[PDB]
Amino acid sequence: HPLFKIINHSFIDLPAPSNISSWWNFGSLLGVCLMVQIITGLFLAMHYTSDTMTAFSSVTHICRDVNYGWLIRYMHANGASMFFICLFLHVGRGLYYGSYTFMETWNIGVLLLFAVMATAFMGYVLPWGQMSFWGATVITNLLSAIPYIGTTLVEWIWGGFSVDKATLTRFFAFHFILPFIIAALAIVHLLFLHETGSNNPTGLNSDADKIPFHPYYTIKDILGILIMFLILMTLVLFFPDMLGDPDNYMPANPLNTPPHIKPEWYFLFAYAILRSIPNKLGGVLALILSILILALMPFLHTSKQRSLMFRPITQILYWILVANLLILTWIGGQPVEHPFIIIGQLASISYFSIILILMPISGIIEDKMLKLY
Amino acid sequence: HPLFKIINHSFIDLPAPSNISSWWNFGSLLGVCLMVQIITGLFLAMHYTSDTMTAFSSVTHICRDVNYGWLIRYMHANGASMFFICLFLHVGRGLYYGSYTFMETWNIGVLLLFAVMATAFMGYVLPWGQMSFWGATVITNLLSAIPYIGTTLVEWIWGGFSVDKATLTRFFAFHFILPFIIAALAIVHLLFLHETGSNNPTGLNSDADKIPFHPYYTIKDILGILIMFLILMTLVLFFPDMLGDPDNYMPANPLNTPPHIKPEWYFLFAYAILRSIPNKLGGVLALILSILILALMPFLHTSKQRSLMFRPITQILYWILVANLLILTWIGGQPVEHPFIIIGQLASISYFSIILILMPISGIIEDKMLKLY
Amino acid sequence: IPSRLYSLLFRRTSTFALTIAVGALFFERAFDQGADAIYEHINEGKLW
Amino acid sequence: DLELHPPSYPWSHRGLLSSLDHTSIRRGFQVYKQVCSSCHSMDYVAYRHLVGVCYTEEEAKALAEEVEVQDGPNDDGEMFMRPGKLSDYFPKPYPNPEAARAANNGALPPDLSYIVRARHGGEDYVFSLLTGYCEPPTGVSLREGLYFNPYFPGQAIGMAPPIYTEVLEYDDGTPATMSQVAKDVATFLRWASEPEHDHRKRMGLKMLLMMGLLLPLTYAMKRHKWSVLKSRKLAYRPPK
Amino acid sequence: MFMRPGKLSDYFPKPYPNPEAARAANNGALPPDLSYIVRARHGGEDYVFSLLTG
Amino acid sequence: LSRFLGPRYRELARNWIPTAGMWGTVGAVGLVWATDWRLILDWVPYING
Amino acid sequence: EFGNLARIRHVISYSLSPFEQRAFPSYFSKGIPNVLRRTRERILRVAPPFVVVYLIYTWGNQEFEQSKRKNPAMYE
Amino acid sequence: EFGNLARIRHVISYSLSPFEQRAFPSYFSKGIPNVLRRTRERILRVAPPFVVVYLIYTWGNQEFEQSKRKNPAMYE
Amino acid sequence: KGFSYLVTATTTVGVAYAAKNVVSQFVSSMSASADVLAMSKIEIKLSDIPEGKNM
Amino acid sequence: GCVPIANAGDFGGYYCPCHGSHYDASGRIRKGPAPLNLEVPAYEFTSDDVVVVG
Ligand code: HEC
Ligand code: HEM
Ligand code: HEM
Ligand code: HEM
Ligand code: HEM
Repeated sequence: HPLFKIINHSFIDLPAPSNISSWWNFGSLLGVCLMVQIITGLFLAMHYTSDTMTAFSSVTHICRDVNYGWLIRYMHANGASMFFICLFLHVGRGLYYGSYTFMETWNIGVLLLFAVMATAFMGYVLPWGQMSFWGATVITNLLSAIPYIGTTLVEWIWGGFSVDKATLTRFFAFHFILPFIIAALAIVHLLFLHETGSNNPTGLNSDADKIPFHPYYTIKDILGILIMFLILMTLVLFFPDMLGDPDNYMPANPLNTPPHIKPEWYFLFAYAILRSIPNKLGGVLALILSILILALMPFLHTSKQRSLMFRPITQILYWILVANLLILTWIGGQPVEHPFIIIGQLASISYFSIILILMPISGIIEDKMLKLY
Repeated sequence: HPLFKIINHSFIDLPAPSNISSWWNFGSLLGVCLMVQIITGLFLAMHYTSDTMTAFSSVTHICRDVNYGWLIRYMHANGASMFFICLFLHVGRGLYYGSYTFMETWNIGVLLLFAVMATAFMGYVLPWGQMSFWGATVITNLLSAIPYIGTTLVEWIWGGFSVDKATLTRFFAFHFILPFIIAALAIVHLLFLHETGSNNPTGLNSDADKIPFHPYYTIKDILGILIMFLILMTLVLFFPDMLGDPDNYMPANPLNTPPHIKPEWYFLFAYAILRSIPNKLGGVLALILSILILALMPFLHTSKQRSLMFRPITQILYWILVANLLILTWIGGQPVEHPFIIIGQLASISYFSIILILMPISGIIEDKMLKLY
Repeated sequence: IPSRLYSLLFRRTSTFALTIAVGALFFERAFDQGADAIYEHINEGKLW
Repeated sequence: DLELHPPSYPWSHRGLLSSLDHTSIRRGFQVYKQVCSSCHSMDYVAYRHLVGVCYTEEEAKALAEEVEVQDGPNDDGEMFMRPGKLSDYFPKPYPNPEAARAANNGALPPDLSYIVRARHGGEDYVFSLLTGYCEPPTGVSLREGLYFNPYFPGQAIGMAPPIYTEVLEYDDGTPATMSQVAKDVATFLRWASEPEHDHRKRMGLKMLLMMGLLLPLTYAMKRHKWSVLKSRKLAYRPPK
Repeated sequence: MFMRPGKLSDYFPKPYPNPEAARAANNGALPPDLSYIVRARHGGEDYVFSLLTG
Repeated sequence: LSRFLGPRYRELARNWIPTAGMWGTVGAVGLVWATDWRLILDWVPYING
Repeated sequence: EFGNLARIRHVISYSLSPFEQRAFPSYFSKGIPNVLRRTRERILRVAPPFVVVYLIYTWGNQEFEQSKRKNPAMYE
Repeated sequence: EFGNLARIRHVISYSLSPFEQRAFPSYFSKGIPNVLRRTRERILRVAPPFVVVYLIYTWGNQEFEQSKRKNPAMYE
Repeated sequence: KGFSYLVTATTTVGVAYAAKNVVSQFVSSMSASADVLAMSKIEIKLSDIPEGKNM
Repeated sequence: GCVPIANAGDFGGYYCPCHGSHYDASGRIRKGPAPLNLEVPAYEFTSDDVVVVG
């Protein structure tokens, strides 16, 4: 079969670097998580109803009357959380080891990241709890920030004056359809990469030392799949609500507003940035840039070494970047009051200044230290 | 460019035979119809609710309150009908011109045909009319025919003792998810064809006369798309219900059975066969074989000429096969009474005897006439 | 004749697009108007 | 099954590019409101739909404020009633299916919203049924609550002649003959089952015109780009 | 309508037919669904105990 | 960028300018038409309505 | 791909530019004769199966009607 | 693909069969030393940012509390 | 050339006009349906609220 | 777009628990990040007991 050739060309006889660490497992984990989500999502779709009268009732019917329906629902929720954990570690691997010089692969990646964030947002709107409804209104309102066509766009998406059944049903359709586009974009992601091959943690040309993938990085991916399944099932079967919000277990009340409105934890870094900028529009833009700054990343590489294995100053700047990303994740959680706000404002300033300014200047200094510049 | 390379090899420069007629347009039309269905289906999914209390109400709300929602709904229904018209003509082209010798392409095709029939069946169940409910029970009951595990399988699919909300919701999920699998299988279909290239109506090796596809078979596909859109919009905007069942405009009453129950125009040939065989199981099997006999078709080619352009006796047998396929389509419509039954029984006997017995014997005779055998 | 046209708005692709877009912008006005005249007249006395 | 097949009537909404007579839809809505609404329901039709069909906004409201409707829960939680609103749907003539069954001697008057679409050859059927309560012939006998309507399946419809000549007076004054009333209510029910009939046909005209322009042309572009080959003149000149 | 003895398939009976009756009977306050109260209240099990005993 | 601060580079652009404007024009007209922007279309005498 | 598709020899191939040739040369001039030429080479293979489908369809309909029709002699 | 990846010369490469060698040769024997070797080459680059994240987090919490704590001087 | 291209330009406008129309209805579908749009005239009882209260 | 909470805040009008916008009784944004005052629908004072708000 000709297909077997393609089957081999990408998974069996693919020449892979021999020295790639466990971080290179994570992308394969993401693919597995995608399938897992799709499979669990399909088994949520055989009982979920996208009607505002019956959505919460259908979710409770899944949890209480369908055989092992609670298992599939909490596997879906904690698999979305595991998807974002593996996504953040995949992006951090790409930033640390200089893998953004594969520019087409990086750009297809940031498109995939935008699609995954939109899918998770509409999926969190889908159970029609208290938290889902107020969360949706909030981000949909984000669009209204647009200078001229904002109002129309918001109303379009909502499908009416305010989020209501009109939204829920179209959000069900879009949340259903986008992971298949994510799968196609992931196929394009894999193609744009095999043309160049994977990178190694030393950042050097690994053409002298490449091994097959079937017996060496397959059993490694199987072991990583097993460990990720261990963490996912100890998240589902032992602490099923440590990452979710309790207020999502109340029905959606348009009359009652919650005292504190959050998205789910992986949106927090962005949430912090948005809150930080005083101007609404500014917040929206910065928020977008927060994700987009990554795409901009391959044009900021000013070093003659691809990876950060031999670059200690930029390693320090990278770990400071991970540090204030964790700080922005914490701030988002904190309410609006001193001094959480100032930290948020600084943390955002430090985030954009480290990515935009400090790393290329540090790379120039590191090239000067090796008598290269 | 590794993404554009595909198109150049596949859509822009692919070496195509210069003499392929308008019948070779039809498969491209099928792909367009698939997208059209997906697009219209997505815009039905933003307002449809898969609840037995609200499914008919949501369909009427689409037709009456959504702006141009009647247009998208009747475009979806008549596009399913156009899909089956183009599918039948595509299969007839493959049977007539000896294209089944591309065996992998043919087998991926018959898999696609099974998937499209299942998708259309569950989609017709989806509006939850009188005709949809009694039609579903009927075919789901078909499964019960299975000798030992039949009852369980039926109950599984139904998700309960009898089709009810449990079914509707899982049928919505499956009808949503299968056209993307159809798109992936179509990529594998075109893939296995790229490895071989298309056939020509003379059935000869067209390697001496091949032309590009961009300027020659693209504008031809655009013209075929325009003609197919003309027929689809004159089906939607002028005779919308001509291809429907009036009894589907009544709500589903589990208590009563619409007297004139009948499968849609495209399932009729099969319906006839099923009704013809006295034994329930026999009917189910024959029914399946009806579609599967095609897959079996590449092993029945006993001629030294690929196409039927130079084979008049097998041309006569082919048009007799098209004739009694039309007869089986008519019989399915007719009720159970003399003499519709006998015709059905003969027509099925003649269908299986022409495909299984008469065409290879005729090909042997035709080879004997040219002093080849 | 068309020659003058061709050399002016149909030979340079950019201008080709310009003529297309501009024409389309107005075509809708004309088509809708003309078409409506036809439809309404066919059903005159039944509308509203 | 064995059933009389209603003939084809020369309606106006049949014309390929012909819209529904809207005065007939207005008269048929009056026929439904005064006669058919006592037993049949119109669950998917609301007053707002009429606006722009045969009635104005104010008029429609007039119509709406001419009926009573329940209004969810009071602040006290006690369900109350209110003047009909342009957003209100048509009132139920029977709170529950059972009520209708009971009142109509076991017969469930089907919702006449999609009756024309749900009945084979509906427009004709409707007209025929409403105008087909002929006397049962010898050999057939029907029980109480049944009527020999050749067209009705089983020729035994629970509904009695619902249209006696001059059953209701048309506000327009057009003589209210049984037929004039059956034709009006068949047009209206038709409209009900397809409020977009008119809008669609407009698009149809437009589509044809466009295809009538684009189709011919696309053909000229194809025949340009395929002329090159279609004029190719092959020739084999072996070394010889 | 008619009232019958509950069945193993019957859900737990409503205290009020609609939430506005709950507002009228509870001085403007709405007693929430206690089905998921523990899940819906931060640190529910504790909260519940505390509130009932606080 | 060093290479793009060039004399011929400038000449090329100048030669390319007119075409570029044309394309923006097409898009602008396109956007006005596609969006049925009436603010702009209200100016056009016939297009009005 | 192109270049490695096949091996031909000494087959010269002349052609003309699209804009240089009439778009519809003798379209109805020879088109009609050809279409008619075509129909007469395929009509005997195609048409008689559909003719006997029409006869069987009518027959079935009529026969069915007669089947349904009542025999007065039946009751006596 | 393999065969056309790179050009090396005179680099001999010896190896052993999996079943012929111990599965975990000196796993904890040298593993521990190595893991420790590793941690001491990277701890000064990694840890102090997260240390000052911990200090900022605690500080924020305590500061916030003090902020919330009523001003005794106020309201008196 | 002007004859052949004028046909290409003619066709384009036509397609362009249909394409905007098709895309327009679709886009419009997601806009508010008739049901919601028909929302107005909320009635409020002044007696309901006394000074220093919102409803 | 959250709901301002009436009878709370530092301006005796409103407060939005989402980001700390304080609206005065007039519904005018006085403190916080809310861009503009709350909207006043075009109501109708038919009576001192009846007001038709849009
Ligand atoms: C106004 C003149 C009309 C029209 C156009 C129709 N009806 Fe009635 N109807 C009533 C009842 C009890 C039934 C059911 C009887 C049974 O099922 O045995 C019906 C039924 C119909 C139908 C459906 C016919 C079918 O084949 O299902 C149709 C198309 C129909 N009607 C038309 C009761 C009443 C009334 C109370 C006495 C009156 C008034 C009407 N109907 C009025 C009309
Ligand atoms: C095509 C495959 C998918 C289908 C059919 C699907 C279907 C569904 C359905 C029906 C629900 C509602 C049931 C529920 O409340 O859990 C849901 C919820 C959800 N989905 Fe998906 N989904 C799919 C893929 C994904 C993917 C890839 C993600 C991750 C980006 C995702 C994220 C979510 C989230 C976050 C929820 C909300 C879970 C919650 O109630 O807390 N889904 N999905
Ligand atoms: C939808 C989720 C994603 C999936 C399924 C996915 C899949 C994969 C796979 C299978 C690999 C090869 C194995 C590996 O090196 O880990 C890979 C590598 C890579 N991905 Fe992704 N990816 C995803 C998201 C992203 C994102 C968001 C980015 C951009 C930040 C990205 C950028 C990369 C890069 C740069 C590599 C090369 C790794 C290297 O050579 O260092 N991926 N991805
Ligand atoms: C992923 C894309 C698709 C989606 C989201 C989708 C969604 C829907 C929805 C919501 C309905 C119910 C609305 C209605 O009654 O028309 C429906 C009906 C239907 N769909 Fe699809 N569909 C999709 C693709 C397809 C395809 C590819 C086919 C053809 C095989 C198809 C065939 C049908 C049919 C026959 C109906 C019944 C139409 C009727 O009521 O008469 N759908 N679809
Ligand atoms: C899901 C619907 C289908 C789609 C979208 C599809 C798509 C296509 C496309 C794009 C082509 C190439 C263009 C052409 O030659 O017409 C093609 C060719 C072909 N398809 Fe399909 N196809 C479908 C169904 C089938 C089925 C059911 C069969 C099997 C009976 C089949 C067998 C073939 C064969 C044999 C060819 C080669 C044509 C030749 O060289 O003569 N296809 N198909």
